[PDB]
Amino acid sequence: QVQLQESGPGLVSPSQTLSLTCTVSGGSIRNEVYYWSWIRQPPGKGLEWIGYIHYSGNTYYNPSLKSRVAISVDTSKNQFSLKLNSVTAADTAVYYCARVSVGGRLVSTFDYWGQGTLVTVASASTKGPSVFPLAPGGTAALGCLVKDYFPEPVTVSWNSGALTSGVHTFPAVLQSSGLYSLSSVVTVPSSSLGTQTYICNVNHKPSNTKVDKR
Amino acid sequence: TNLCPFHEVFNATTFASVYAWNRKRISNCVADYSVIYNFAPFFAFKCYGVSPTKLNDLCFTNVYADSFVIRGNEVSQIAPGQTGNIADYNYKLPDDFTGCVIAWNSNKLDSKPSGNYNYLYRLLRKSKLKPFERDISTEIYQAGNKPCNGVAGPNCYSPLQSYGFRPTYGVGHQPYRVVVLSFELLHAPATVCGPK
Amino acid sequence: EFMLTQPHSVSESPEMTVTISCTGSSGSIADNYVQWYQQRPGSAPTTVIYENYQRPSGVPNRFSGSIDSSSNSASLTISGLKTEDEADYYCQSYDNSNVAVFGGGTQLTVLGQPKAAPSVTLFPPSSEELQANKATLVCLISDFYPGAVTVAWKADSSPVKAGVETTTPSKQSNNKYAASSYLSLTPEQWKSHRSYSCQVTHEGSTVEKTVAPTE
Repeated sequence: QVQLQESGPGLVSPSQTLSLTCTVSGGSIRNEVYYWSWIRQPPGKGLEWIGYIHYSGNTYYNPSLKSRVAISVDTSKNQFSLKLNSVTAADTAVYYCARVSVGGRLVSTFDYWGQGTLVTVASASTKGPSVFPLAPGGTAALGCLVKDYFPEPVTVSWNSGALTSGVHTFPAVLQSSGLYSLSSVVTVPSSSLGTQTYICNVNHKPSNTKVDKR
Repeated sequence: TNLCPFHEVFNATTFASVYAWNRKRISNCVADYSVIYNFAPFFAFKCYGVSPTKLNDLCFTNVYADSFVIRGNEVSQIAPGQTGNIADYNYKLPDDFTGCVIAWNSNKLDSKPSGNYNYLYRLLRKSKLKPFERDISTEIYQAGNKPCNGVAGPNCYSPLQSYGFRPTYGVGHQPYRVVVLSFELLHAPATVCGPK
Repeated sequence: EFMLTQPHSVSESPEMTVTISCTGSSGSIADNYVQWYQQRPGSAPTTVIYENYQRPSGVPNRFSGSIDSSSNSASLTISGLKTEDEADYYCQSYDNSNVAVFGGGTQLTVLGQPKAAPSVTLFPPSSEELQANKATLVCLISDFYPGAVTVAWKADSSPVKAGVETTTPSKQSNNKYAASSYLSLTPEQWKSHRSYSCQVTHEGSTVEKTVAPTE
């Protein structure tokens, strides 16, 4: 099917150029849907349209962001990139890329969206995260503690996507030191305390760090 | 030896309508067709009688550049042997046509938020247009047996109809600038040859 | 500009009729199509109604849209509200200059949801963290409907008001909330106490753990 996925630096220093690349699978940037848009959404706020680009170089940007937004199309790789120069503190948002249908009478139908990525705009000494195991009725519960990570996007998928039953990802908190902390526990039966190794898997994309621990 | 003004034909700011399409005669210059590819990916680049890969190697007698803006759903009508409103009443290509039909989207230049009524087309007429025939008539066309005498009666309509051309329209309704290059391939003389 | 305006929040009992307003501050809402997208907490928006009267495959018949040109506004009526429909809804239109404009979002709340009880759980510090001369208690809260849950700690002889980070409760995938409390302290202070108790203050009742640092 048609799937879109965002990519790019998860953290950009202030006053720099925010660059994100959206890779489209199952459909090229061609006569298919004629439009490919970018939509951002700050945490706790509504959607905000950035702009869409046509395969013939036609660009339509937001009036409030006309000076900074610059979108480019690369049909050879089926990827269209967004360049947002001169970033500010209010630019922290989850940037989505979605196709827009133009085959009808008028423009409509934001049909397929992407998963989005949270790109922060703060230069806060981006160190790496750390993991800590949590020691453990017919069922039990235990997990792994994650601390000292500035970029919010983190994944704690257990067993590379296996044993998803009872898995809960509690929201992170902003500590006084400026770092976040994550705690993800999985509900497991008490009979399986001796088998089914609880190897918790973490993946920090902005720092390319993958750690595993029981 | 000098470069032909193909760029000046393509990059024209104000294009003519399909019922009054402009005509430019290219002669006494180096026909370097490589400058055409400097624009955005075209919606239609169909060539007839010649190959688009080796246009710079052939030599042509007369090179006519026809420029007109049409609707996106009507781009397929500009081709040898088609039939439609634009093909019959606005622009008729001959059956033995030799050239390329170059069309690209121009929604950012030829559209306006409040509508762009500068471009018009002929809705109906008495008979079909001959190949390469231009009709700039604006007299009221009569449809019934009774004479209209130049008024908009019950069965009297204007010959021309205006395009909408709003940017929010679909891809089939957006404006498309079409450049039809007519090539008289070395019939009697050899005048306009490519880069050698 | 074509800034659409939506109500900030709306609530109604289930199986009833709920209408979401979408008013245009300028221009005309009839000149361009109006689309409605459903964005659940922690997910990507999904098209619900497009072309103002068309519904794609897979969307239940509970969603239907209409246009009111007499008031230059649109409305999204919901027939038979249920729990799975509690999400954010944005009405989207287009300005005459090819500018796509989204609404402010309407927070739908299912009032007919029953009460819930929090699931308090506490985990002791890890061996590596204790070897690193540090400690951080992790008290987890989940499965509570009212978002007014506060945290508290005890030292079995006096309350604890040290460095404690409390997570802001947010909606889960199942219309419920979750919370967490992190208490960091030195391992000496952790071992020099009889017992700690993460006191979770719910509406009326309270649940604690009373975990002793003795192994």
